Amino acid sequence: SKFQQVEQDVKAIEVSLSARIGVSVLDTQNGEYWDYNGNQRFPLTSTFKTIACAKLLYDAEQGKVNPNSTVEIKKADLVTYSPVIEKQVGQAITLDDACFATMTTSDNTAANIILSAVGGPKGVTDFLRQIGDKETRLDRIEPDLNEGKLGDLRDTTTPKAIASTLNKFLFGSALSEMNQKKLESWMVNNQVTGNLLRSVLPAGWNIADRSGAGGFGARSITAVVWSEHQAPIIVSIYLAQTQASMEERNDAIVKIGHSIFDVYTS
Amino acid sequence: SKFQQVEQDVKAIEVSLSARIGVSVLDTQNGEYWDYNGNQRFPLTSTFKTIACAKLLYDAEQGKVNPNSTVEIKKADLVTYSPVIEKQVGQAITLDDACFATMTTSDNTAANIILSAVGGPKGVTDFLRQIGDKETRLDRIEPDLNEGKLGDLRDTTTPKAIASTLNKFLFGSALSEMNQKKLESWMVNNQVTGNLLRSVLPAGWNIADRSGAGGFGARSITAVVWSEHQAPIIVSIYLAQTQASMEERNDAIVKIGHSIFDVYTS
Repeated sequence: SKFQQVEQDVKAIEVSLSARIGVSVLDTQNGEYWDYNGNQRFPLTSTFKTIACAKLLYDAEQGKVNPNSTVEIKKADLVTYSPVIEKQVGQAITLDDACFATMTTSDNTAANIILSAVGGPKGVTDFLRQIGDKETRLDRIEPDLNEGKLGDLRDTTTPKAIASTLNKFLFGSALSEMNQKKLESWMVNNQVTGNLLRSVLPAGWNIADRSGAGGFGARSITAVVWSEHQAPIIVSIYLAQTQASMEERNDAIVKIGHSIFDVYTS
Repeated sequence: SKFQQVEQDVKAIEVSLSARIGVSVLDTQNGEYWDYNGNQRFPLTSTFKTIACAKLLYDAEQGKVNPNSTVEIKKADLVTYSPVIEKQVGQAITLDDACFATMTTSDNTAANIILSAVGGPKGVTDFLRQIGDKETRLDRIEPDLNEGKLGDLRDTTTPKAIASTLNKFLFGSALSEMNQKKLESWMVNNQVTGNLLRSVLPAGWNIADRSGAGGFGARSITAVVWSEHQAPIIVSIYLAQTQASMEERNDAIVKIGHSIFDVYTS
């Protein structure tokens, strides 16, 4: 009812882009929550990277791996779109650095590194199960995980499932406060999402975010927004199976974000 | 020779993406300059926005229009991807604000506003002619200027021509120092290009940039980079007529940028 307008904006976009669109919104202050197609499956694309760097930090707390330990970059390890790591062939990087890279620029080689240090796609999925995400699953590394094929279960989440997961990572007790704060910073210091929700963020609000794009037009973001008076709100927006232009898909996300934000500013 | 490697990276990309790629690089300290297909035509897409906000500032210096004067946003004026302006239907905006918006987020409605206050696509083209750009031309407003059709002359530049234009705007005398500094800031405070040259910028270097995407896979950036020891270098990269994914096109730009940057750091 509160989110009626959001719903109409979503329905319009779903028509104009001939797409599948999924949205979920969690208000942490009270326990209000809203979804459109919140149970449908969409490809994670790069929205997954949050989960693997939350694993790294968790697994470090348990003493199973050192984030100041360095991996060595070989030319043949490189995949499409690795700005940070392609500058460093024949140098070593701290996993800590590699998470900074993949969370802030979405460097894909850096993501593959992080994945190898936390038990692969199966490690990430097991982890999700242990915090009580029952839907989200990683199955492949970069770049094939972006394939985004219809009816393919691999590398998918639901808007609601990942919104809950992100809720628990940042505000639940799975992680130490310091490590929650680190993960927050990675997401707050994201450099590659100014064209999405940040571009419609109310003045003075904060935002921690992670976005995704891939195949058959998949486009998504998962974000936390908060402010002096507004307790954390978790937003999860996934598009898929569209031929819209990236620009059209980005436009869809900032319209939906603005409606969502409007709910909480009037 | 110095740029041999850059050239090989460009040739590779041109093959892998089955694309037309154009590059131009101006070193302002000495007068060195380099291009690949630097005379070929490519669509401006959003790389044009710089020219129209340089017009606004120039035309203000001449007393022909006030940048603290406000236009009124009507719902029916809105075009695809206008984050700032869609937040403000039934409010007024200073042209100054509208340039900030279109230069920092690439809001398209804001660009159309700026265009209407500087004599339209014909005003922009006349202006380019008067600073001695003979190739660059704007012919349409948003969004049709992004059409990027083969052999279409409208809304095109050459890598070299726009690189020279940007050179003159920032470092020539067409504009007052204060207004050069304003235009610099608009470009320095660009929020929507972290995934391009910024993601491979050498530590401590500065960057002022404006990027573009549109039709039949057009992708471009025009940027100035400088530092304590490195005098301004102007970079102009244009891709066109490709079916590559946005991610592939972004990857192409950061590879080429890194080669270019490498020239000047070893």
